[PDB]
Amino acid sequence: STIEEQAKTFLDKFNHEAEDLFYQSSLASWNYNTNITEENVQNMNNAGDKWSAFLKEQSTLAQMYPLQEIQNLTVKLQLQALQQNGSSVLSEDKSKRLNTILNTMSTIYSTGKVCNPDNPQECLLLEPGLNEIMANSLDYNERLWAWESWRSEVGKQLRPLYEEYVVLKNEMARANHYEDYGDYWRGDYEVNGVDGYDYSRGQLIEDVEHTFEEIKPLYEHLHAYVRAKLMNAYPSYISPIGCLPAHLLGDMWGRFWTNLYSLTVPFGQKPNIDVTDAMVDQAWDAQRIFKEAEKFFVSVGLPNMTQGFWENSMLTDPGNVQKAVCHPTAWDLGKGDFRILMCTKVTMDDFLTAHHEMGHIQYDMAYAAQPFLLRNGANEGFHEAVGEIMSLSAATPKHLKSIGLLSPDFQEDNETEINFLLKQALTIVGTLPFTYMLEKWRWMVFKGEIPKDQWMKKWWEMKREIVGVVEPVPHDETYCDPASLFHVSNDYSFIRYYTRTLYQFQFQEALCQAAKHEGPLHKCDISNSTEAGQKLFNMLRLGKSEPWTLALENVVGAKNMNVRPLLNYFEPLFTWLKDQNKNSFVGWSTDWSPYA
Amino acid sequence: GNYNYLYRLFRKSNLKPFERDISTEIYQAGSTPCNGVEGFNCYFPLQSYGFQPTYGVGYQPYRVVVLSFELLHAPATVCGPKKSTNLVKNKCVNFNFNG
Ligand SMILES: *[C@@H]1O[C@H](CO)[C@@H](O)[C@H](O)[C@H]1NC(C)=O
Ligand SMILES: *[C@@H]1O[C@H](CO)[C@@H](O)[C@H](O)[C@H]1NC(C)=O
Ligand SMILES: *[C@@H]1O[C@H](CO)[C@@H](O)[C@H](O)[C@H]1NC(C)=O
Ligand SMILES: *[C@@H]1O[C@H](CO)[C@@H](O)[C@H](O)[C@H]1NC(C)=O
Ligand SMILES: *[C@@H]1O[C@H](CO)[C@@H](O)[C@H](O)[C@H]1NC(C)=O
Ligand SMILES: *[C@@H]1O[C@H](CO)[C@@H](O)[C@H](O)[C@H]1NC(C)=O
Repeated sequence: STIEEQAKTFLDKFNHEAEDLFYQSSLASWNYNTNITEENVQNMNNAGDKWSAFLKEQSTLAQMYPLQEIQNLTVKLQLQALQQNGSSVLSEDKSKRLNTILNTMSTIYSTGKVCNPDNPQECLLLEPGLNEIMANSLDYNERLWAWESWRSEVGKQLRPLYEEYVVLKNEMARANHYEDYGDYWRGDYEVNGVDGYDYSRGQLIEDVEHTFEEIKPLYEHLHAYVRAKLMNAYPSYISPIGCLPAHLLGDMWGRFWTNLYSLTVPFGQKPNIDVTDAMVDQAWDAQRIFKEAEKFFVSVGLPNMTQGFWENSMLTDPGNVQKAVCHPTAWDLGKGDFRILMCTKVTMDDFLTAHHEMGHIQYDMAYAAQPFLLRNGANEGFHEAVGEIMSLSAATPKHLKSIGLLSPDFQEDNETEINFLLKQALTIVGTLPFTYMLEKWRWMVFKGEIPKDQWMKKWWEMKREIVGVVEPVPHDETYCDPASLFHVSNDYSFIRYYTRTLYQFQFQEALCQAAKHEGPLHKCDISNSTEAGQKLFNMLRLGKSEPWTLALENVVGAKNMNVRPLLNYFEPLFTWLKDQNKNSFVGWSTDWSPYA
Repeated sequence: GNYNYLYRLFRKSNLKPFERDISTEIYQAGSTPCNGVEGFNCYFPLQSYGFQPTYGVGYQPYRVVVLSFELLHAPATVCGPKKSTNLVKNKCVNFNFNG
């Protein structure tokens, strides 16, 4: 009869058929991931093509129902999600060219092998051959060689491809009634139709700058301390007044600073909180690790894992005969099937990763009651944030003592808390200027603020201004230095890490206030608190049905992303860094003073 | 995937108690006539289930048997099994033989 009832029946048919097709596609992807064989690749490709064609046909049917004659918020949200053209609005030639460009960039990044000139008989893949060198080497010219050679090969291959990519994506976005591709990415956080809780695409950039202005003093102090320590490690390369050399940050691109903990440790003399040896002595299997994580989640009041999770997940490396992807990934296959694919080792990192992925599984389980097209996070930040809060809570010494992994007579003094907070800052705080600079640069590229001949001159200028990292040697326009990273080369949004980082500490403060913890924020554990789990599950059950602003009001009581919980988390470390930087100079100069 | 189990997804009106609907006519959700072809606003009302052994407990197949008990003026013949106490003789007992 009415338009709304027609849309409701169409959405019911879409949900029912899409859930089964999504299950078949997800199962094919799972079978490929746990068993890398050519028939599994073919089945995955067939299922993906069926899924994409079905989404195209359903979007084509969905557009025939006008949005303004529907008043129900959930129905309008699902219709808005379904009615997006995607690449369909673009011409078939340009769509095929864009798909070919994306596939060839994926192959170039995945199968990119670079090695030293004069020794070309065998070469190393970036995933283990170069990651270990970047994370563990102490030699200046070796790291410089690896960094420059990989950016030379990858950038020189990808620069025309990226030039075509920006034009095609901008054309598709303007064909989809967006200002640019950056506006298309920012449309994920757009809330329309809710009184008071509306959020605009233009507000996101302003909020990111407003938060980053408060991030800047803490990052300046951390950068000064890391600069002083790297000056101790490398005597002549680093200048007291200039930026840090790019190839010395402990990772390939500068994404994380967590590999500099050994060089920049405050108190090396004091012991660490490593619990690896305790699990090795007691012979802790990966099954025991996941059971302890499940015990943590039932302690806070969340539901425990299903029988199908334990039966169908692969939590151990299969063997030599069977090949599998080693990256830990939580799979929501659909229809209540939740699995974790992780090659779990007996390490602290794998244990925290197990908590993070089980948090992903809990988030997936919570919105199972919702309709299929609303089975996602309210934004991209929440989905990662709910895993990161478990990663925060599990790493505390109180949690390790509670589960028996740490000695009950371990002395928790201020020095161990300072070095632990510094490690957490290197992992968490250090990625924020890099993320903000990369997203702002990509937004300016899509918007047309930066012409194609001036991409790199601005980019390094941004990196000196924001990240405080100087190029070793100047790069011309033949290089494509951003696209060496996995997310940007494969058409992925990058602001999710920034939003995840702020939401992580906001959720942490909310749950610790719920759990009535009375001490420092970093000393807080959310185990044994039913009310904190209930407060979390109230937001978790909503999924994408409600706006992220309303969900944030439900958890932290604020209508916008906030930077104050992060500063509160690192406040002892902030005071310690302010004390330690009296002799040294906080801040950097954008000039070429160290090396160029 | 076991697609041998079907369920009705759309009907114009709710079913009456103890009603079976085995009609396979195209459901008309819109003003336009379906004309017997599944196109726009016209869907087939019977949809298949896709039972798999790796499913969650809320999606696994459950066999349901509903027993309906009614009493009508006809002689009731489906009776429960009246238990029989062993027979004791030569003592003053309370006997109940076939009512
Ligand atoms: C993996 O694939 C091989 C190749 O067909 C097959 O023999 C084996 O049974 C598969 N293993 C699993 C666990 O699916
Ligand atoms: C929107 O539709 C759903 C079912 O599609 C219904 O359960 C919900 O109550 C509706 N909301 C309003 C405000 O009518
Ligand atoms: C999708 O594309 C078609 C044809 O280009 C257009 O008529 C329609 O308005 C588009 N839908 C949206 C939501 O932009
Ligand atoms: C989850 O918890 C319930 C009750 O707390 C228990 O009966 C069930 O066995 C648990 N699930 C698993 C897979 O152990
Ligand atoms: C730890 O506390 C002691 C005692 O107050 C103090 O002397 C020391 O400087 C503190 N260390 C740090 C790193 O704050
Ligand atoms: C939380 O509850 C578990 C189960 O009762 C218990 O073993 C653990 O000690 C509790 N945590 C603390 C910090 O007491």
